[PDB]
Amino acid sequence: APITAPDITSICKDASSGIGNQEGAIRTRKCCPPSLGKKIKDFQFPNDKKVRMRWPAHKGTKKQVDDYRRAIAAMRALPDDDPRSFVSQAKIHCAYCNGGYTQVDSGFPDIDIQIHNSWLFFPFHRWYLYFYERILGSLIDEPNFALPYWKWDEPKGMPISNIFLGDASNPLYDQYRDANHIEDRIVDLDYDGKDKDIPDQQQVACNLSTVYRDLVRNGVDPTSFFGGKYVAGDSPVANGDPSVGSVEAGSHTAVHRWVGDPTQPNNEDMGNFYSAGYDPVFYIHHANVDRMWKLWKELRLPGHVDITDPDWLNASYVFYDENKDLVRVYNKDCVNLDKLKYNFIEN
Amino acid sequence: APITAPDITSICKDASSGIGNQEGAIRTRKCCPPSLGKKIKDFQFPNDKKVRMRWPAHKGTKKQVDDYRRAIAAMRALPDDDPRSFVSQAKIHCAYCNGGYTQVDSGFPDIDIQIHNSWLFFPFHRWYLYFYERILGSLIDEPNFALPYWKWDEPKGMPISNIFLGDASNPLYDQYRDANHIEDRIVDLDYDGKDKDIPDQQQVACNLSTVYRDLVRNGVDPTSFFGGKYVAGDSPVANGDPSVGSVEAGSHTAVHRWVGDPTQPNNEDMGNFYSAGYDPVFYIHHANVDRMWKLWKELRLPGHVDITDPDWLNASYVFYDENKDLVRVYNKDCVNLDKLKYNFIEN
Amino acid sequence: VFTTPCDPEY
Amino acid sequence: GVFTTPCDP
Ligand SMILES: [Cu+2]
Ligand SMILES: [Cu+2]
Repeated sequence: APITAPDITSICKDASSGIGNQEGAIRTRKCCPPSLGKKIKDFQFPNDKKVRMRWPAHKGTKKQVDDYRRAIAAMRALPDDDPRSFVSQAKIHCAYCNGGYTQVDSGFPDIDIQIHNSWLFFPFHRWYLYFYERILGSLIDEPNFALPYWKWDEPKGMPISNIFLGDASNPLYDQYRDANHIEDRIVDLDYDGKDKDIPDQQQVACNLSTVYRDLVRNGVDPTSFFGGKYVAGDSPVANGDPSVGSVEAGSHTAVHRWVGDPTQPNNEDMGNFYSAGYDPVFYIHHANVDRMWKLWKELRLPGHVDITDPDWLNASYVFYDENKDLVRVYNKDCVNLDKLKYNFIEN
Repeated sequence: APITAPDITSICKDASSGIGNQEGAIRTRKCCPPSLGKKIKDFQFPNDKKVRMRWPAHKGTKKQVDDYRRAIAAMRALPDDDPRSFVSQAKIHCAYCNGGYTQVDSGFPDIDIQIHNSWLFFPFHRWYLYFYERILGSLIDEPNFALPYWKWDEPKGMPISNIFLGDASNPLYDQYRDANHIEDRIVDLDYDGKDKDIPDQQQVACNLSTVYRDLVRNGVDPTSFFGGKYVAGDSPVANGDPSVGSVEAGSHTAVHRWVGDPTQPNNEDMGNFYSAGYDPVFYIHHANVDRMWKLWKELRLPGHVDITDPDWLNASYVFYDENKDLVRVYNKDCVNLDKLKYNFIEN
Repeated sequence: VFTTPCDPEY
Repeated sequence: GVFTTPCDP
C-alpha cells in the first residue's frame, strides 16, 4: 500500500524527529498547517496558456530578479498563519521531514511519515515547488511567474548568486548561512564536512565530476537514482542510509551541509530539514535538484526510466495552493513537466 | 570462430596496411619475425614466487629506474635478428597491426589479422607486454623485474617522465617525438590534432574528465569498453569506426597522436602502429592502458564484466618469450592478473 | 548536457 | 581509488 498523507489540518503534531538540539533550536517546531474549514480535493492539471520557464539564478533579467525579490517580500509580509506565508511554506518542509504526520490513513497511526531518504524524495519536492512557485506568482499578480534555479552544474552558476547576498534589507537574504562558505561563494557539491582548500578552477571541475557521479556513475537505475522502496507500514529511513538515491545523498546533501551555518545549534537554516525553508535559497537549490530528474531521463541510457510501481505511483501528499484550497497530489501526476506547465531555460 | 594467429615463422608478409606514406617510412615494413627452428608450444602459467609490481614512471626508486634503463640498453645491444632485440620487439606491433599475418588457420588465407579496433585490443596488448616485461628482466637477471607505467590518470603522473628525456645517451630516449609537446610535458588525453592552449591545471582537469569518460560514461558494458566483436572471416575494422572501445578510441589514441612527431611522414614513432614500438614510452603508456582494464573491473558497476563469448576466449596469438621459445597464448588466460604474476602499485 | 574542462568554452 | 577525480586532494 502507498504512503498517503492524512488530513494534515486534523492529524498533525509538533515536529520532534531528526533535530539533535531541540531545546536550543532557533526556529519553531510548531510546523502544522493552518485550519481554514477547507475540504481536501484532488489535483486537476493546470490550464496555463504558457509554460513557466525557470531561469538560471546567475543569468536573470532585471524583471525576473525584481519579480522574484518582490514576491518573496510579499510572502514575508503575510501573517504567519496564512498558509501562503514565508513561515508557513518553510513549515511544510518541517512537517513532512521531521515527524509532523503519521500513516494513520493506511492503518499505521503509530508510524510517522518521512518523505526523505526514499523514492518519495523527487516527487514530493517537485510538488512542494509546484505550489510554492504558483503561490509566489499569485502574490504579485504575475500569471507566468517562474522560479530561478541554482545551476551549479554549470561553472558560472556555481558561485551562490549575488541576488541572495548583502544584508537583511534584501528579502532574499538569510543571516543563518556559513559565513566562511558565503565568502568562498563557490559551492562544493562534494562537501563532506571538511573544506577542500583547492583552487577555484579545481572546485569547478570537482562539481562537474560530482554531477556525473550522481547522474551516471551512481544513478544507474531507478532504485539507485530515486532511492529505495518505501511503503505503508515502513519505518522512517535514517539520514545517510545507503539506500538513499544518488542525488539526494550526494550533491543535494552537500549543498545543504555547505550552506548551513555551523555556529547555529542544528546548523540552521539549510543545515537541517526543519529550518531549511527559512532560507530563500532552499527552494532555488531545490529547483535545480528537480531539474536533475529531467536531465537524468534525457541522458537516454540503460536504466534511466521512471518508476512504474503502483505503491509509488499512488503515493500522495496534501498542500495548500494559491487560493488557500487543500489539494491532494499523487506521484504519478508529476512525472511529465509539460502537463505541470513549467520547465527550465536550457543552453 | 575465433581469430587464430598462424605459425608466424612460416606465414608472414611485409606490412602494407595502415601506412599512409610507405616510401618515406622511417622505420622498416619488413616486420616478420625470425625463424629459429622452434616448435610452437602452449602457454604454461608462471611459477614466480613474487608478483611483479609495475611502478608509476614518475615515482620509481633508484633501482627501479636503473634496472629499466639497463634492461632497455641490453635490449638495444642484442643482435638485430634476436627475437628479443629492440627492433624485433617493435616489429611485433607492426606485424600484428599493419597486415603481417592472415587468417589461414581459420580457413581464410586471404584475409588479414588485425588486433586493433575490436575486442582483441586489450588482451593482445596484455600478452605483448607480458612477454616484453619478462624478456627485459631476463636480460639483466632480475627475476622480479616490473615495467614502469605512465600514470596519466594521476595529476603528478601526467607529465611525461624525465626518465625518457635528455638525448641519445639515454636508452629511454627517442628523437622521433613531437618536440613542442615534449616541451609542454603534460599529455592531453583529449588530444584531437590541435593544441588546446589552456592552463596546465585545466589540462589536468580535462585529463581526469577523459578517464571518467572512458571508464564510466562511455565504457558501460563489454561491447562499449572492450570494442566490437571480431571473428574469423571478418575484415579489418577501420580506425575511427564507432564500434571501437572507449579506451582504445579515447585516451589511448590521444596519447599516441600527442607523442608522435608530426614532422615525420607517418608521424613516427608513436603516431603510427607500425613505428610506435621504437619509442620506449610506447610500452610504458600501454602498461597504463593495461591497468585501465583492471580499474574498469574494480569499479564494480553494472556491465563491468569480462567477455565470456567463446569466440573471444579462444582467440590466440604467437610470441617469442625470454627463452626464444614460440608460445601460443589465448585471450581466456590473461583475464586474471594474479595468475600472470604481476600487478600495479596503487596509492 | 554538461561542459567539461576540455571544452573551449569552459 | 579507483581513479583520481578533481575532488581528491
Ligand atoms: Cu526536503
Ligand atoms: Cu597496438
